[PDB]
Amino acid sequence: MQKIGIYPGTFDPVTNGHIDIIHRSSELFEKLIVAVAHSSAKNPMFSLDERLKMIQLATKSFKNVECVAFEGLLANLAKEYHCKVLVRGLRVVSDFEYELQMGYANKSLNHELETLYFMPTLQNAFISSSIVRSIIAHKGDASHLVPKEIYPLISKA
Amino acid sequence: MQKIGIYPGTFDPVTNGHIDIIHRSSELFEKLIVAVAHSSAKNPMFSLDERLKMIQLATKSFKNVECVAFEGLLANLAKEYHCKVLVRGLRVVSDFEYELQMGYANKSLNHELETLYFMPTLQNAFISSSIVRSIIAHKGDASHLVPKEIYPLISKA
Amino acid sequence: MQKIGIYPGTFDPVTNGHIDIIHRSSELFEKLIVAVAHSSAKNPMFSLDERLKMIQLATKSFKNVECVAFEGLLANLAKEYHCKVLVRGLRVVSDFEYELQMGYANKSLNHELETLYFMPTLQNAFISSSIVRSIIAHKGDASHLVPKEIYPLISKA
Amino acid sequence: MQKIGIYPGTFDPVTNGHIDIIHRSSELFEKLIVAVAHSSAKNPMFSLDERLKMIQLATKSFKNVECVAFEGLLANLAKEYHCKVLVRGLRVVSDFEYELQMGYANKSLNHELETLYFMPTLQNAFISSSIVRSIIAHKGDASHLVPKEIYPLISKA
Amino acid sequence: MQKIGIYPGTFDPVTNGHIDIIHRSSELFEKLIVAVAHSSAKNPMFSLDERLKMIQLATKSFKNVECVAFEGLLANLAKEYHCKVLVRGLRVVSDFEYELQMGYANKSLNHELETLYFMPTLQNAFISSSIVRSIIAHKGDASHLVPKEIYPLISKA
Amino acid sequence: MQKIGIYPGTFDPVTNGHIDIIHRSSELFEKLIVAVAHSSAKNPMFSLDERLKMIQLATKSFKNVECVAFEGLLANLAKEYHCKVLVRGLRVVSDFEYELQMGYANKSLNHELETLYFMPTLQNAFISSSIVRSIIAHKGDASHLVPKEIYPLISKA
Ligand SMILES: CC(C)(COP(=O)(O)O)[C@@H](O)C(=O)NCCC(=O)NCCS
Ligand SMILES: CC(C)(COP(=O)(O)O)[C@@H](O)C(=O)NCCC(=O)NCCS
Ligand SMILES: CC(C)(COP(=O)(O)O)[C@@H](O)C(=O)NCCC(=O)NCCS
Repeated sequence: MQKIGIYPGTFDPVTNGHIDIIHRSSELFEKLIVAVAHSSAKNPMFSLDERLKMIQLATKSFKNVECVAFEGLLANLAKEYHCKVLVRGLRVVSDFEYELQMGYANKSLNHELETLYFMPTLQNAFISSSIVRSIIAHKGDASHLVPKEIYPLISKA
Repeated sequence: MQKIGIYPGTFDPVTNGHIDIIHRSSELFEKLIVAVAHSSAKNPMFSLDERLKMIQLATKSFKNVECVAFEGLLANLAKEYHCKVLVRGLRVVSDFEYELQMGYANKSLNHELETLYFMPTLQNAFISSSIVRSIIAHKGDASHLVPKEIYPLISKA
Repeated sequence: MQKIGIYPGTFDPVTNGHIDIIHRSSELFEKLIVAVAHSSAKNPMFSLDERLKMIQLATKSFKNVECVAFEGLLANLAKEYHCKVLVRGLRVVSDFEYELQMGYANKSLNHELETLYFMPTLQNAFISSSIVRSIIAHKGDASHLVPKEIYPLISKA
Repeated sequence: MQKIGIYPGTFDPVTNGHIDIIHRSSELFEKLIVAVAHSSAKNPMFSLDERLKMIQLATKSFKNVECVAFEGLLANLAKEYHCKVLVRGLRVVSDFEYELQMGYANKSLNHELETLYFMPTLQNAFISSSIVRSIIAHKGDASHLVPKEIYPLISKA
Repeated sequence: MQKIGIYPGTFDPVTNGHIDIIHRSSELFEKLIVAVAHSSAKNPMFSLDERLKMIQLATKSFKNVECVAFEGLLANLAKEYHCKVLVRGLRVVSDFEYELQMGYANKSLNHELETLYFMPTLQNAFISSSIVRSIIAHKGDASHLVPKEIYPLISKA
Repeated sequence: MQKIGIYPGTFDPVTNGHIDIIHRSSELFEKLIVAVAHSSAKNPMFSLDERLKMIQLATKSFKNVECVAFEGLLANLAKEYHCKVLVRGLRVVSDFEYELQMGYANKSLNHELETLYFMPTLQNAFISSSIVRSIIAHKGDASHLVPKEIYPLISKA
């Protein structure tokens, strides 16, 4: 169970909230895979290449964290890594019942596959990607909400 | 972080939902402490001594699980165990925002103390101790909702 | 299924919201049983006998409606009436997830027993017995919130 | 009231959850109309023709259930059938207040028109069309979630 | 603080609910600016020109209310008016946590900028723009839900 | 409307969240009445006299703020002050729908009486008196959650 975890996400963009979750989850698992979704259904603000580079840059200081691009079925991705744990983040604005529904769907597709929920720190408890995209989209200062080493990337495009 | 986890609760009484959380959370920590709080102010149906003895019997098969009854603040109890991770369960009828608040209250009181959330099995996602207490008080069949090694007792007193 | 419906409740006291549900649900079943639960553990403001007598008077105009007071599990009461359908009301302040849970708890206890939900009228969508008890305890005007054929009583004791 | 009910939906696709609701509702009403919406505002995964054929196939075993295509105002559709009852389904992931708002909107447009809520069985309480579309879209196995007689249709396109 | 308030919105279209909020808020502030957003992200049913004319017509009877078109960052707009108060409306169907998140985001961008929540009247508590657009889109009667002096405009296009 | 505001509460005890609401709401009204309700039926931890004396000391710096203890219906108390605006606070764990209901209940009882909602500061958005009472009862450090001018007292009795 504790050998490997997968943290799936659009990471559009990576926020301080996401970094808290990568931090706490990487401490518990011998290896954390951060799986960067295509999300085409959602038309993301940042391209996969941008979103992979932001999260790879934001996570250089974690040695057991690997970033992969992924466009498939999470249940299948976990099986190919022999992964028994999906990492998810919970925040004030979470659709909690939707999160539970997703945990039971993923476990129906892969009977080994459990879901574990982490919280960001209190200062980040009201951060959501959607806020950050709104503040970016409206040419506001998002620099307090995202790791400083990726702000140069987001602020542009 | 992986050395010790604390699963705190009133456990009035321990249900099958609680057992799924102990099962799953115990696989992630070298040692799991099940911490049964007096919870005087609540007016628990079962004495603190009955509740400890019920969970003690229901967990006897889990070799790295230890049960303790405590009178104080949970945040101080974790500091005494050098415990950095609280374990909580998430269910359909959880008060999700109150769990978040209690997570941050526990952090503000012990700055090393994160909260992590597991889910019970889908069959048990609809169990609450509060349902279980109604059925017990109206002298109904709760056999299907609690571990059988305790039902000798709740069914009686 | 259409032979008999049971509308269970504490009815402490019966409100205009409850009357809309009895009105609408009684049109769908050949016979509707209004089942007033003791609900000891709750600490109802009105005695079980006062609550039965209030709903009895408030429903006397509905010819296929019958009121009964019961001490036991609702699921067993429905089995005694060969009743397959529980009637419940949905309001703005309903605990929607708890209603769902209680529906499935009632099913797990009596495998023939579905729960169906009606709505009160829009004017009454904002009434709860809990509001009504606050107004009564602070000796205020609840006349607008309950059927007048009971207000002789609640207003007094 | 009990003569006819209408069960409106996109049915994109029909799930085991929808079949539970058609089952329980068809038992209460002398006739159930299943009204298959265009939903163009939502760009449905399956075409009206597919969605009409799936639900007509999934409901052959109910003799008092008719399927019609419909692109209009539910309030007007109910009036043309002299229908006094809209059937809706409630699940763990429901927007409960939105469901109430829709019941009062439909009753404002047609003062005869009441809304009644059914639950699916517990095994189906976490099924939603949106889950099923996600699992389909991601080339996952949705066969446990939809009636077997329509899986051949969905799995393709 | 009490000198000026800003009431931002898409107003797609202006509802009786919005007029209640403009009414109560204009009584508290020496001046209310109603800021009509582009909302392009949302593809609004009515054009900015329509939405500015509806709200300017619906508010002629309030002498301290000004309507402006606005496409920017609310935090910056408030600073240019030296405004310390964002007016927002709360209804049964509100995403309450999202409203709180937006209040803290706007205050992070402008440390002077507080958010104040008004309620519409009870008769309007279930009105939402989204309902009104649905009833319009479905060629239903929305005349009970929007000020009569703007119905001629909406009903057309 | 701007002449007088009433901020009603149990204030058991007054917290830093409450102080932010008094601070912000007092800037908007010529005079703010902090109305401490007996709330017998609740079983407040602090006597009505202790609660008045705590808020009295915590507000002594606010020159237009006056504290009063009352036994009756709030709606009648506002009528006695010729008060048209109730002030309430909104927090992460607020029961948002119950606040709305109580707003409309207060209106139906006093037809001139609107309710307005403020937010505390982000640091205090996660405080509830209920958290504070748990910490006090388990004899823990609540110093960080209440105004220090009261902590002489709560910490003791
Ligand atoms: C008992 C519990 C873990 C909650 O458990 P429950 O939800 O099973 O009742 C919580 O109330 C607790 O920690 N109680 C011990 C005393 C304490 O620390 N209270 C302050 C909480 S911030
Ligand atoms: C009284 C009620 C119908 C709920 O009614 P209420 O919401 O009006 O209090 C429910 O508590 C009930 O069924 N009580 C009787 C005993 C019972 O069956 N309890 C177990 C519920 S699964
Ligand atoms: C005390 C309160 C303001 C709510 O405050 P709280 O949420 O801090 O307990 C409310 O219960 C109240 O107004 N109580 C006084 C009596 C009353 O008017 N009750 C009827 C409410 S419609």
